[PDB]
Amino acid sequence: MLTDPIADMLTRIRNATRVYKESTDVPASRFKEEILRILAREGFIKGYERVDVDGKPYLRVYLKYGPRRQGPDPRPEQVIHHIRRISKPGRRVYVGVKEIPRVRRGLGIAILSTSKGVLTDREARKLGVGGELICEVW
Amino acid sequence: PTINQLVRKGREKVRKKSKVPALKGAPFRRGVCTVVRTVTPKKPNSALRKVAKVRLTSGYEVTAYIPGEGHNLQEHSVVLIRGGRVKDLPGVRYHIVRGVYDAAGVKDRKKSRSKYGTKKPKEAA
RNA sequence: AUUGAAGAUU
RNA sequence: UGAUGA
RNA sequence: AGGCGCCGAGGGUAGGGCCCGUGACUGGGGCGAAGUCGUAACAAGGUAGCUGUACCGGAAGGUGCGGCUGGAUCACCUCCUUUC
RNA sequence: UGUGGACCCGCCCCUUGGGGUGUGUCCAAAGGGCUUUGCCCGCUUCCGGAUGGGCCCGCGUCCCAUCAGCUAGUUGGUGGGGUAAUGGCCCACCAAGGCGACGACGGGUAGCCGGUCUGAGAGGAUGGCCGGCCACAGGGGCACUGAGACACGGGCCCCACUCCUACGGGAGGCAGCAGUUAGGAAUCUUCCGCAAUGGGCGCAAGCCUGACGGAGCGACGCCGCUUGGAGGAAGAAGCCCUUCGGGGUGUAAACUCCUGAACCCGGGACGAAACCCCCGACGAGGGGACUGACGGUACCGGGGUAAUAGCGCCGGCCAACUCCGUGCCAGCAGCCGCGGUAAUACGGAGGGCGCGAGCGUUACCCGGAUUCACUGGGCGUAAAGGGCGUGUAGGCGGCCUGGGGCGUCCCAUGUGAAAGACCACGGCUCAACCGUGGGGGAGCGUGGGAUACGCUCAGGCUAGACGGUGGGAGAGGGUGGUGGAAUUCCCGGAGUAGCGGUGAAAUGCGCAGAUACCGGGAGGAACGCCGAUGGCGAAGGCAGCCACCUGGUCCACCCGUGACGCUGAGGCGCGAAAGCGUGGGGAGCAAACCGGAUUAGAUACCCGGGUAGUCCACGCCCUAAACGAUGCGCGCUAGGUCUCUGGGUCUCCUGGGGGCCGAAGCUAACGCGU
Ligand SMILES: NC[C@@H]1O[C@H](O[C@H]2[C@@H](O)[C@H](O[C@@H]3[C@@H](O)[C@H](N)C[C@H](N)[C@H]3O[C@H]3O[C@H](CO)[C@@H](O)[C@H](O)[C@H]3N)O[C@@H]2CO)[C@H](N)[C@@H](O)[C@@H]1O
Ligand SMILES: [Mg+2]
Ligand SMILES: [Mg+2]
Ligand SMILES: [Mg+2]
Ligand SMILES: [Mg+2]
Repeated sequence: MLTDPIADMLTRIRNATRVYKESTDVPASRFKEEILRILAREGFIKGYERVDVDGKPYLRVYLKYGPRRQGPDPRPEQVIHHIRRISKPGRRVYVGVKEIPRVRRGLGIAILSTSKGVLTDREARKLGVGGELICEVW
Repeated sequence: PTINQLVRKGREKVRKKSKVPALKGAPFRRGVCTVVRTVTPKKPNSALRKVAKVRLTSGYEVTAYIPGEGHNLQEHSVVLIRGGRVKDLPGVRYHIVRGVYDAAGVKDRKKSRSKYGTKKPKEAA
């Protein structure tokens, strides 16, 4: 049935970038969108937009890389080095504000969902609230 | 295992076994001898190794090594036992403490004197 | 006696 | 079909 | 006061269940340089091996049935690779 | 006597038996001292406070499922009884219930915690001293008294022990301080004091206090200190090495000066100001006196002696090397391993490393061990995918909107005793030890708030799933029927001397005529070619042909339902071969077995026979190299080529199977790779 849609997205994304695709559809959900917004803003993706395919709502995700590279193996560095689900249907994961993780001494993000909406970790910390720890990303 | 699985069965504590029923934990036990046989080692080792059959305050009767140059033990000898396998002699897992009870210390012993149980000698000392 | 030394061999 | 211990 | 009664620690006889002991007789098992019989296995190990099962034999085993390749060598094959 | 309180009935407020009120009824007391008419210590009723407790409830609290069912006061009820008080706490009567895979019941083990040790942390381990709670006082019952006990030094009884006994009967209970004895590897003085603190009685003076404050024994632990300091040779002797030159112990000793642990003399504590008495007023406040176990100790001053070193280790891990001895011996040994005549590994010695009033050993706990993996592991060949399905509980659940706010998050607040821990500053000359102060803190309770995600309720969608219509391929299964080839036997023909079998043989069969050949018959079992690198099934597995009964599945159409999904502990079903039971069948094959060869032997390989069995029906068994040695579903991530089977606009395009090569990636490698 597809059991964790948000896992899915992270994975679709993880997969498309390692073969350096320009873009990936992922079937669209409001929540998925909210996570994408962060990705976009935090400068991990170029951007994203709604689209249809076979006339059902998707989300094209435009991915983003580094420059062509030095010697044998000219593959660009990845912008999204690591994108990992934390909370999962098997095991939900929640943090109080005092215990939100700091991803790769701040060079990374942790999307995290609160009752004040979906936020990066600094975002959440600032508005002094915690919630479901969605994924890390660096 | 899945996490549900760990919720269902959990992990299992690796709780493991003594090498030395000198029973009641006890760092030493008192026994009385029975045989003072000699034994051949195994492996690639050849020699005539000193051993006693010891009947213990544990209730237990077991074989123990008699370390050092030469002993003074026979049938009714009455001795303290300490644990320490021999390793060349499978089924020998306890040493006899030398210098306690009816086990003489090692006569003429200069170096690792504290094991072997031999008093500080007097020479130019 | 033989063997590096032994077991075995007279 | 066999070729003693280290 | 005294008496009788119920309850009641405990005890008895019958009946089961269960734990320790010791145990005549009895089954294998581990470990111990150079004892005995053969030679199953590892190379196609000299009958390819392993396997469940079933019978049989000092011993390893052997044989029956079915299965497996986790089998050597030679062929025909088609696949791949090779071009072109 | 009735301030009042108790109880019944009523009424009011309040809400489980909480307050209030009205009749009625019922219930108090003790005296003592005196600095004697006015005070002190007491007594009685009642309302409150304070402290201490009982009872109840949520959550948490070890091992075994090789313990799976348990339960008659059992579960509830109505009415009693009992208590300070709720309650099957107990009793009568009624009802038939309560509990359990979220682990009841049973077994094992165990006092629980504050803490402690360890760890980076999560965790593991633990509960000795100190503080808190519980339980017990030779073992087992039980009540009495009392505010309180069902009472360690109170009582009764039963039991086991010891003691006294005039044999009838009696006494007793160190898990209080010492101490004895036993067990054991092992654990202290039959000490000193009520001076302090605290406790009981007393108006007080006081008395009691093995609580306690000290001292004593034990390197058991922690901390502080000593066994000297500065000189002092190109460097004594001895000992050890030695290429015979020398090298080492070694500034180490000797020896010069200096200081002065111990020990001696002198002084000498704080800890103790209260109770009490006097003044005041028995108040506040002021004055006064008594009192030290530790102890002639600590500490201060004077004098003053060069005055203790041990244990472990030196193959690698692991810091530290040489000579003898020894010859797989004697021995070492945490693991790996040393020793067989040149041993840095044994024993000794010189020298060296390490620690030092200690050093080693053994036992035990955590560590390292991401080696039970939550943080943080794995299962193709290393240990590990269940033989396969079906689907029970359970776990998990697509897209949109709204309610609720259980999870989750936030603010406030209560709680989290002291000790300990951590930080500061203090007191013992330092430190150990101690004092004071500060700062953490999960968990839980209360109040308020948020609503993204999870949950739930209500609506909605069609991308998951299911269905409809139309088409397909298939050794998928079951039942009945039938076909030809071959083998065996039987009957007839013709026909003659061997056939068969092997490496070579022989056993065997043949003149009762076999082998080979032709014709007829019976029977059982298996299906050649097609046949594939092919297909079908969840697996096991499925192959002549025909009918019938029946399972799955693929494509197109985009028509219906509207998340109906995935997985699946247990259960149930299926499950090759061999084997079991009952009854059939029996051609060929063939364990066992009977022979022939072979061989050193041959309980085998080869050869001739042969029973079970192989076959059928029905019932069992439930195993396997039950294999892709690879659980099931879904999503995502280059391609090439071969192939089976659909559809299309038919070079090709597009589904669903089967293969190989191999992007990215993965893997210890081999490999794997829509
Ligand atoms: N170990 C389990 C089973 O034990 C058996 O092993 C036992 C005996 O069979 C085997 O015996 C061997 C013998 O096989 C070999 N052919 C001769 C040898 N002397 C024997 O040796 C044995 O016994 C001798 C006394 O003589 C002891 O010295 C020695 O420790 C032991 N290995 O030694 C084992 C006892 O030590 C199987 N042989 C063994 O392979 C199998 O695994
Ligand atoms: Mg050999
Ligand atoms: Mg040897
Ligand atoms: Mg592992
Ligand atoms: Mg394996």
